[PDB]
Amino acid sequence: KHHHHHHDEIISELRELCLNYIEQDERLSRQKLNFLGQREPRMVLIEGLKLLSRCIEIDSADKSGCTHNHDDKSVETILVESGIVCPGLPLIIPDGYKLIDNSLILLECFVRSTPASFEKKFIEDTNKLACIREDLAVAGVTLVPIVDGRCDYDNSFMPEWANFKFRDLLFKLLEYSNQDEKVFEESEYFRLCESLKTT
Amino acid sequence: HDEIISELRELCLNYIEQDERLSRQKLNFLGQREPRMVLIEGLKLLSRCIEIDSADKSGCTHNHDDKSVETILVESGIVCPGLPLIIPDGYKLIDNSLILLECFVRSTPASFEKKFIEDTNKLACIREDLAVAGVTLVPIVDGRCDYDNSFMPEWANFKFRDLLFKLLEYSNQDEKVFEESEYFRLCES
Ligand SMILES: O=C(O)/C(O)=C/C(=O)C1(Cc2ccc(Cl)cc2)CCN(Cc2ccccc2)CC1
Ligand SMILES: [Cl-]
Ligand SMILES: [Cl-]
Ligand SMILES: [Mn+2]
Ligand SMILES: [Mn+2]
Ligand code: NA
Ligand code: NA
Repeated sequence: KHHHHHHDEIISELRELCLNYIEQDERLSRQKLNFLGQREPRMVLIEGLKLLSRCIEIDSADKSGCTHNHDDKSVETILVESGIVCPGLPLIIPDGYKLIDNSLILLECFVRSTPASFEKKFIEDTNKLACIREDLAVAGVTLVPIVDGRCDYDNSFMPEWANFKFRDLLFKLLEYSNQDEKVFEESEYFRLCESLKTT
Repeated sequence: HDEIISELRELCLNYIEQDERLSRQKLNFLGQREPRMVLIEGLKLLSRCIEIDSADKSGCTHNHDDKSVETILVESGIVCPGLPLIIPDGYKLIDNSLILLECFVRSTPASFEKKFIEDTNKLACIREDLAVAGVTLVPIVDGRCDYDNSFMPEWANFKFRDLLFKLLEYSNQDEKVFEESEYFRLCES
């Protein structure tokens, strides 16, 4: 009834935003539910950040004409599920993928907030996909690699204002959580932990 | 994780002697599902074992219900207003002497000495208040260097701690992914 705007209300507002202002796309159902079920501040924070990330990844997949990698399949798994074997193959989990004929589109997306880190991340993700172009070619597959670098957190599943307010509340939860942890590290419980070093 | 919590519960149930003073904290421990809470209640359960041994060795009543000093006195008909809020690991009123006990575990000499002085000061700060009310404080500080206790076999005490430590390890390893991952950038953004 009376809003005092402390951490429990911060968590409750994040849940309202999640429920009522993030589009009801079925690919988001599992992470929304994961988020809504968290009770510990640090865990609300973490799954909240992951929910936001998932909105951006799926947004990228849709705009890039790719299938979003819902279950975090590896490239090997994606291949093996279509009857194609590539056995010497490093671990790569793409944000998106699409096998058309003999062509395998693979998508990496990211958000960076400065030009220097934008460019650095773009190079890293590009090299990441490139290093398996040859193996795929051996197995008869043409790699079509896509790196979608973004400069902000905008996405089609949340209105701009809600996206901003969701991030704003996550930041306030982070501040609370950090203070909660500092207070914990001054408690006897933390001392008893330290002592558990007996092992 | 489930296996870890499941192993911890079996130890709690089968290899901690059934002294009834431990029953409540065992039940508190057994109802925890969340890792951070399992760890805290597990450490409290080990602490209760040590405290009860200490009380039994000091001719004191273990403070099972977390009574305050103020409460302990009232129950014996003694009124002492203004007392700061202190909850002792143990107590006993004999004649006009109130034995108060503080127990602790520390695993280095440096941390041992620091805690010993802290609990000593903690009790000392109400000596005058009690004397005004006609009560002589008998303050006991009992420092332990490990979690050894009369309620558990040494092998079970070690396994219990080993499991709690693995829980703590997993949590530190998790927070090192929130540290190095895309979700970190977002949070520091
Ligand atoms: O450092 C210690 O050895 C120690 O015995 C600590 C405690 O008893 C407190 C923490 C605690 C430690 C162990 C257990 Cl089993 C339960 C609680 C903290 C001090 N107290 C804090 C407090 C003060 C006033 C009112 C309530 C709580 C009580 C709980
Ligand atoms: Cl498609
Ligand atoms: Cl804005
Ligand atoms: Mn205590
Ligand atoms: Mn104590
Ligand atoms: Na499409
Ligand atoms: Na805005």
